[PDB]
Parts: sequence; C-alpha cells; structure tokens
Amino acid sequence: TVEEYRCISLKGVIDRLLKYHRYYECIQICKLANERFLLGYVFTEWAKDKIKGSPDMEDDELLDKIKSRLSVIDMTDTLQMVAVAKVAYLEGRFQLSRNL
Amino acid sequence: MNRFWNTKKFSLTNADGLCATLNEISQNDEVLVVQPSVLPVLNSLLTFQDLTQSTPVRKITLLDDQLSDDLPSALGSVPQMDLIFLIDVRTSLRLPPQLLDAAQKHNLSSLHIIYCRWKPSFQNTLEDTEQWQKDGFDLNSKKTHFPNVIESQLKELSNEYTLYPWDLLPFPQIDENVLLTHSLYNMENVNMYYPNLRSLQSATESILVDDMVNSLQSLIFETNSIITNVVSIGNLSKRCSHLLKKRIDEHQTENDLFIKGTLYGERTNCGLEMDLIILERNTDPITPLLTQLTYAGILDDLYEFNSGIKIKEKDMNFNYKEDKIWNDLKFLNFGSIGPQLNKLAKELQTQLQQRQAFLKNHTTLSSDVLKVVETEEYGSFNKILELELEILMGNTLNNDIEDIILELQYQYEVDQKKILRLICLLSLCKNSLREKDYEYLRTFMIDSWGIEKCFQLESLAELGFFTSKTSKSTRLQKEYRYISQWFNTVPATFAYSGVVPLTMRLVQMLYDRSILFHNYSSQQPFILSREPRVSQTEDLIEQLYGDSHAIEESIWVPGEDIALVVFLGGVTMGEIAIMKHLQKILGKKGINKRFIIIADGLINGTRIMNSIS
Repeated sequence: TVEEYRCISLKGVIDRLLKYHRYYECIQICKLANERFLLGYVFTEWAKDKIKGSPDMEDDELLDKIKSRLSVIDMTDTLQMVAVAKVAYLEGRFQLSRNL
Repeated sequence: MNRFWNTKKFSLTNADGLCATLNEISQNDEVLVVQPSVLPVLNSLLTFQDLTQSTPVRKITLLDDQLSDDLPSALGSVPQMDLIFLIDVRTSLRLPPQLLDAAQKHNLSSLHIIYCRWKPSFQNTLEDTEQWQKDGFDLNSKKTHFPNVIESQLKELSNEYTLYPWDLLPFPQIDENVLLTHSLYNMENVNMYYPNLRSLQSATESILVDDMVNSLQSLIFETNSIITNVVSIGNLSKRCSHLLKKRIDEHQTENDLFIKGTLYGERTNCGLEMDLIILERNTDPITPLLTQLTYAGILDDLYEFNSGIKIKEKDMNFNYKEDKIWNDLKFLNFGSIGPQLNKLAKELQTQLQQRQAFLKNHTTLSSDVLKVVETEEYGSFNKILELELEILMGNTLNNDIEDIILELQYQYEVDQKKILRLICLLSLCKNSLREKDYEYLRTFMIDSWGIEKCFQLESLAELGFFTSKTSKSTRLQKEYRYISQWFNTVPATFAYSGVVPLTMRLVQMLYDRSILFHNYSSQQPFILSREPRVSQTEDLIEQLYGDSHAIEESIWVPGEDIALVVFLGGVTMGEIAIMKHLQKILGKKGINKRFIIIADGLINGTRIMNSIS
C-alpha cells in the first residue's frame, strides 16, 4: 500500500526482488520510476552472481557477455566494479580479474 | 565571476579560506612558520596588521638552517600553542629537509602543516548533503583511495599528521587585467622551462604542461565557461590542448551537459564566443632579449621583481589597488614621464597629503633612475640600442663583426650577460652562422671568461639559440630579413627599439590580414572575420617552421568577448604594453574583444642567462 511504501525506500523493494534471482524485472522498475541512482546496484549484484555462478566457463566469452551487458546501462553512480574484480580474484580466475 | 570575470573578486576567496583555517587551528597564541618561496606571495595578499587582528597569531618565521641553531633559541622559546608550518609541494615533489631534521631533534609534540592545492571544482559544493547518508551507505570513501600522495614519504616520528588543504586560485597582482600563476620556478630557483641540467628535459616539460593544464581547468570550472574555438601554435601547445580537452570531457559533472544541449546545441546558437589562443616562447626567441624602454621595463631589468610585485631597495609598494599615480605611468614611455610629472605637480599647487607624499616619492625615484641611467658606463644604454637597431634590419659585413664585439668589451666596462645576449641575438637574427666564426668567437669567449664557459656555449648550442650553418620542438629556421617583408615590424610601437614583436603580428594575422595584404597577397578568404580561422596561410608558416603541422585549429561546440591568451614560457612585459594597443586598435576598427593574459611567471633576458648556467 501507499503507507507501507513510505516506511521503506525503493531500495528496500528492489532488494527483495533482487534476492530471488530475477534480474530483468528490477531493471524495469527503475526505468518507469525515472531513477538513475539505484540503477547500477542491480547490475553489480547480477555480475557478482554470474561470476560466482557457473565455474566451468571460458574467460573470453564470459568477459564478452559481462561487457556486452554493460552497454545498455549508461549511468555513473554506485557502478563500482572494483568489488566485482575482487570477487573474481577471490577464486581461481585471475586473468579475467586482471582484464576487468 | 558568473560569466563576468571580476578578477579582483578572486582575491577575497584565498584570504577568507586562509583566515578561516588559521582561526580554526586553535584559539590560543600561535607562531607561524612559512616557506621562503611562498612567503612573498602571502604578504602580497594579507597585510601584517590584518593578519594580527583577524587571527590570534603573533609571529612569522622562515624555513632555514638558521632555525636549527635557533631551535634551542627561537623554537624553544615562544611555542605558546603549537607550530604551524606552511609548505609548497606543487612542484619538485619533495618536502624540505628542514622540517624533517627539526621534528626529530627538537621533538615537537604536535605537528600541523599546511599544503597548497588548486580548487577541486569536481567536489561540486560537497555534492549536496552526501545524498541522505549515501542512501544507506551505498557509497563510501574509506580506503577507496591510494594511502597517500607525495607525503607518503613522511612516515617517521609521531602520528601528528593534521594536514590542512588550503585552497588557492590565480589572482592578479601587477595589474587588474592580467592574472599570474607561479609555476616557472622550484624551491631551488631553477627555471621550469630552461633547467641547467641537460638530462631530464622531457619530464620537466611534462610536469610544467600538467600544472598549467590543472590551473586552466581550475579557472575554467570556477568561471563556468564553454570554450568554442582553439588556435594552438607549436608542438607543446598541441599536447596541452589535447590533454585539456580530454580532462574537461572526462571529469565534468552532470546538470551541465544538459545546459550544453540547451545552450549552443544543434541548428541554433546564442552568440557566445571564447577563444583560447596558445603560444610557446620557443617559437619566437627573437624578442625576449631586446632592451626595455617602458617605465616598468626599465625598472625591471635593473632591479629584479621577486615573487611578490615589489623591490628590496625601496619600501613603498607598487600595488595598484590603493594608488592611482602608478596606474597612469607604469606602461608609458620613459621620455613622456618628466613633463607629465611636471604638469601633475604644478596642477596640484593651486589646489590629501598622501597624494603629496606619493608624488614626492615618484619624483625622487624617477630622478634617481634618470641619474643612474647616465654616468654608469655612459653611452652604453644608448649604444646597445643603436647596435640592436642596426642588427635587426641587417648590416653585417665580412669579418667586421669581430671588430665591434670587442669594441665595447673593455673600452666601456660591461657585464657578461649583455655580451652573451647580444651575441645570441647576432647568431639568431641571420638564422645561421658560418663555420669560420665559431672557431674565433668561442676561442675569445673561453679566453676572456674562464673554462666553464665552454660548457655554457655547448649546452646553449642545442636549444636553438646558438646554432651552426653546418620531436623537433618547433624551432625557427627562416631568415629574419624575409620576415621583415611579409610583416611590418620595422616601419605605433614602444617598449623596444622601435620594433613590433613577432608574436604581435602572429596574433594580428588571425583576425585581420591587412599587413599581409600589402605584401604577399593576391586573394584572401576574408578581410574582417569575427571568429578565428586559419586558411590559405600554410606555406608561409610551412617554411617558417619546417612543418605544416604547427598550426592547429579546433572547434569544440557542434554547429562582449573573452579571449584567454595563455603564455607557456613567461611573458616579456613589453608584450603586455602592446596588447593594450592591439585591444584599442581592434576596438576602433570595429571588432570589440577583451584580452586576459595568463602568465606562468615574468621572464626577462638576464633572468634567463642565470638559468642556463
């Protein structure tokens, strides 16, 4: 309802749906709500989950996908990928971490 | 300020920031310790009385090895609250060892230092209010940076690192129209463009251009301007323009590109133009060496101005914001000062005592200068003028030059610098010197002025000043007698031996090709163009520099006037005199513009000679 929506910010709503592995629905609320501040917060979570997901991938294709999905987003706030590079470095993938 | 460059308004911000920082240091009795190089700049901004009344500090000192012996005398005494050092680390990237040795020896229990930096406009007024706690700590600045910059070398003694970033932006001192940035000297008094060590030129040049770009970016973002046309001259200016464009296009915030769409934009414009003509001193080494004839020029080459605009021998200040007699006589010719002073003195007789004191001091100083011009190697001050005038038009003969160079070497006593400057001008005017005269001139030089002169004549023989007939850095490889035909430097002109500077005509040609119409012209794209353009003027500058790529014309926007003519490599103050004449004549002809001359530091002949030594 409208009153409950006042208690918690839009980020509280976006987190609840990012939790359950639905990365396309969220990115559509931000467009209609006319917001840009909370745009990259979805992308960073999606990239972290994708990197920490399928381990039997290939570096070149993974980087190609992770950089082609960045083309859609055109905004500079909370788009820090240092954490993404770190979590990539936290496991065996080192060349991909350096290339990111 | 706010699209209208109120230059004097820049002065208040620095003083306010410094006062706020000093008063927020501590509410006790303070003692100030100031670096020797930066102190003259501070004194030119804040007076001693205002400094004492505004903040409770009561003592100022100097960074010297004398303080080491005075550590038990001066540092041990006073110290009512603490010691606040002030340092400049914008260049040379090295803290002075004086504070390093004083910290461990005297064992200070509270270390607070002040370091200078340009205004960070990218901080955009603290970016609102951190976005209501960064929307739940969505953004943070902890460890999101390199551990330290430059000052990482300070990792000794205690943890008293209460650094304070005092801001600084350019402000005018010598005159209202012209600002000035001090980036041409280090703390060791070494020239930032002509260092006396021919092994590290490239890095020094890169550092100088980086600092100049940073200062220009600071000013541009402070004034909220949108550059539309760029006319780059030379090699280094190309890199400077490209770096400035990249840095502007990268670090700019939002809420202004939206304005960049509204203003200017596609299919429309709002008639706002700013120009950024850039030159390099190496392009025209013809006229930093001529003799000054204007009042401040004559007063400058005989008594060197320090970082502040003042002199050691006298006591009265030459600041323009409190006196009006100096305003109307600084740039006038020396000859037209006497009768003007006589009229000014006689008109007041019929007719407050501060004016009387000012006129008396000016009269005494003028009389002293006139007395010292003569009776001090009488005739030399004029003989050099006649010789320079004769050489510029060209009257050298076969082997007769060797007769006149030693004619005044010991008949009238003269300094080394005058002879070296004159011989450099001789070797540069003809664009080439044969291989049969160096064997005698160098021999006589090494004969008369020691053994180390060979090193000077070798090091100076590669920058282009001293070349022989038998990454180019844009030297000049054309005879000057030719340039006297395309251009009308030798006929309107003052501050020299009746010669128009080469930069003068270079900037003249960009807006009105009148003198170029009289000689070497059958057709031109225009006669009076408001916007700067360069076309059908390549071959003349192709031979003048050996490459048809020194000229660069850049349009940034897709589609009365403020022109920023920066000067990378110093300003010969005689050019400032002719700049006002250019502005007046252009305004008379129909094109109305305003010129702001950005300078990296006053440059002069003798001041160059000690540099390459």
